[PDB]
Amino acid sequence: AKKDQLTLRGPLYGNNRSHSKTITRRKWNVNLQPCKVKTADGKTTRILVSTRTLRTLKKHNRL
Amino acid sequence: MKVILKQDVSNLGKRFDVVDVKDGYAIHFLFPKKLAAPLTKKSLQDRDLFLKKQQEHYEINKALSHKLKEVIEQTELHFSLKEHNGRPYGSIITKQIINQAHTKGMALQKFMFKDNVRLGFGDHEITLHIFEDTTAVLKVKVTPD
RNA sequence: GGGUAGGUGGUAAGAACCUCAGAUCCGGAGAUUUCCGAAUGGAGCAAUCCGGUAGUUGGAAACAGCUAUCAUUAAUUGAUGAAUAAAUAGUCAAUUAAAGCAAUACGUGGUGAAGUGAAACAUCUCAGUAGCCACAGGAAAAGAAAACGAAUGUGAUUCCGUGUGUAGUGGCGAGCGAAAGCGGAACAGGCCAAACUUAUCAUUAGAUAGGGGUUGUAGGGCUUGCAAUGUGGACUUGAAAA
RNA sequence: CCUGAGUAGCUCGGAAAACGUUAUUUUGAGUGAAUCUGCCCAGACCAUUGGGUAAGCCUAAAUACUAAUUAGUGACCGAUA
RNA sequence: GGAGAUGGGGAGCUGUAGCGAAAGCGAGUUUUAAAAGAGCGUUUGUUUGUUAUUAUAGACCCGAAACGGGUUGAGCUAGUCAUGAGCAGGUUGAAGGUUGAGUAACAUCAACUGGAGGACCGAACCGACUCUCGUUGAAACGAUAGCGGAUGACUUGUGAUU
RNA sequence: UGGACCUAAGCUGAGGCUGAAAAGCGUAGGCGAUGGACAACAGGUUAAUAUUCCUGUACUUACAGUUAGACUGAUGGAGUG
RNA sequence: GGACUGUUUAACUAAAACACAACUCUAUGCCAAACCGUAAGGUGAUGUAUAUGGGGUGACACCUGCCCAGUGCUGGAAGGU
RNA sequence: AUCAGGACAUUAUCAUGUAGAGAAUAGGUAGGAGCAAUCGAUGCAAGUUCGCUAGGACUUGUUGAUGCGAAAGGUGGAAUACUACCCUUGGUUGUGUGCUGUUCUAAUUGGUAACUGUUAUCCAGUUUCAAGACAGUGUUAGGUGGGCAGUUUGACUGGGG
RNA sequence: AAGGGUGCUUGACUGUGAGACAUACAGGUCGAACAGGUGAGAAAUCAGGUCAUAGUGAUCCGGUGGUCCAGUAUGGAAUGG
Repeated sequence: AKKDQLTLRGPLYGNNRSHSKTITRRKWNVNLQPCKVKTADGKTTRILVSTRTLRTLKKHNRL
Repeated sequence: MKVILKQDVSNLGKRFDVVDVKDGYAIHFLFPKKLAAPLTKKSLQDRDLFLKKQQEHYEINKALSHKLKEVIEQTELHFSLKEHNGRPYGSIITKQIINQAHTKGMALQKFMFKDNVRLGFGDHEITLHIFEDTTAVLKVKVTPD
């Protein structure tokens, strides 16, 4: 689905309220962006990365 | 994800110290020539080790630069082009010279060639700014046919 | 093995049979088990066709009989290996897995309606109802205090009554329903990474395999001693017995 | 020397909790502490006081049900059932 | 424990003093300055069996168009797609081109080719425009008699989709 | 009339892409006549069918050997169809 | 009355309805504009403004008067919000 | 990332203030009756700036011991220098910032073109090209939005509305 | 006279309240009498809005002042009654 290529995190599906507080079925999609990685033994093409994982890989030097 | 430059000076001189403010990918992680190491050591205790590492990198950079200059100015590059009865119809791209360098046993990376693509036939000479103080000049002959 | 004198499943009296030199039947243990069917060589319109290979045989050969092999995916391994020199990707080869079906019963996770009521209805209610998907199990999940809680209180968790319809929550409307404690069934706590160190990674590994270690009646790593000669398991197969 | 970091809290909406979002746990987006004199809890919050040591993993035990096999049973109906 | 009464297990519930929302007080409480007044008080039992009623569970029962989720559906039929077949028979003789006159060249006219037309009549075929008949018919849509189209936006078969 | 010979619309789909899940899309690929290619006619028989049984007359594509002759030649390219 | 060849409410009804060539207007310069979905992907379109989508009318002859007050649509950047 | 200008602000920088009078160019808190002197006068051109339309804080080319009418002389509701505090305006070294316009790609997009996988309209990798911090995507919060969802549309009525 | 004007002022009080009124309820009507402390007038006694019968909508919810009130381990605060 619309999930990143590094970890598994299902999109959020729940209920949203209006100005009159009307229950509606609403969706939140995880923040994913295409990013290029470089590491040993191939696996260097573009993948989908979540910003939450993006910061961690940025500080942990996952390239 | 360090805060110190790694052996390549950026835009108008900043000294080799802990000064590179981290926007995250602006130019620090944009350049793949930067450090990837923990932070607890890289405050003051690993500073002397980093100075020794920078000196080693500087000396090997000078040695390799001189070697590449020597082997380039002794062995000029050659290719061939298809000619429009005297007018250059073939095209030459930096990919070809990168391939030639890689085949000749001296790989040149993708992060130092910033020149425009070459368009023309005949003998060409280009001074490539691969290095700031010890840059090289390459001569290429393309056979017209 | 028990194991006997008639038996050969039923519309079939029969006919033809055999039989106490121990059948049949019954219970185990196997073999056999056409084809389809997750279906697995390709397809197919289900029980069909066309097939590839490695051999065997008749034949001069084609051809025709007899066998077994021939899906995809994931992991591991080896080799070839373009853009791109190299390496990859990819390709080929070999090994291992579930792959599927079903008990309308559960359990877990995810997705996710309605009408009913408020004699109206949108907040709400039924309701995370039904339903849909995935998973494994015969039980599952939950489980070891960042627990509770306001007392010199207890010391994994799960389930049953009580607490109790309490304190409360809700266009404070309909409605909704505790948290401890008690009486109880049952009641085992363990295992990792880190500092610290040893051998192996061109030993820059920041990884691999070891000693150690599972923390608040604080404890471990560290320097430095005396001891202790064991017990129970969340636990190995051998041997016998019941 | 050490005690589990893009970690907890926090902001914008939520979900689970008697619970309609309120202490408590969690996240779709952002955020960025602590080092044992620590840190968390004690239905906002502080001081005081008391309790506790997570952010890695596992755990049969009581409990729900018999599609199915065996032996027995029914103040169960007796072929418009 | 014959899945038995029962025995054990006193955890809790009623009444035993109440007043109120409460700090608390107490045969008094609260309202009040009140010892003023007023209110509530001033113990009058518990457990079962039973009947009826009431409360939720479908709750005397039958009844709808309802609503939501899932599922089969292009062979009826609508449209489309690729691909065959067919249109009898009879009519008309366009444009265009040719020749000649003609005109400076054109144009125009007379004769010829020519068979074209969402041109005509009219079987097959397609559809159904009308009267009668039938309306528990032979038929859950028909029958005689006529009707229109009937060479094109013509009909239809095959297989496929939505 | 067909298949082992070939496709049109179409169908499926390794990979791969998208998508809460199931799943949807789609490439090489493989199927898919209503068509194309493709070699049989006359007569007779049976209660019953028949260019399939028989009689006469035929032909084709195949395999091997043999004779004779020649340089032949695709999983590719062109014409054809 | 409508231009007609025609589409028709199977199984009550064929037109003064629709349709049509045509006329008029708006929008659209390539990942066109639009549309399906959610998304991949797909038509438009293996198209390029003499074209397409949408709106309105409906051979041909001749005309289509006024008004942007209100609504819409576009432009607008000063000022209030 | 980078380039430039403007701003919103200010450290520091000096200038900057006339009702009538005071013989004068007076904004409010003060010790206060002396001090300016190579922290080199007066006179000579006047300027940075103020500009009221009259001059001022400072000064250089010159200057060499002059004095200060603004201590003291006296004045006004505010009275003088040396100096501690603070108001209006103009600049103003300096930074924090976004905003306006941009330059570049190396993030990123592509249904630009090419090579290989693969002798494949897809797809994978690579290169190229056009773009390029934008678009798209995620969230939050706006504006618009009968395309769609859910509902509502009272009662008496000497038939109904 | 319940009217006219004159004068003191402001009972157009606080806490109530037996007893009655008429009624499903919500309610609504008068009111003896007492306590405090008042105004009037010497006192008498009157004054619990007018000569009376019309001259308003509960219950939430949210808000203001004060409160002998509570204060999630303690204090406050916060949050409340």
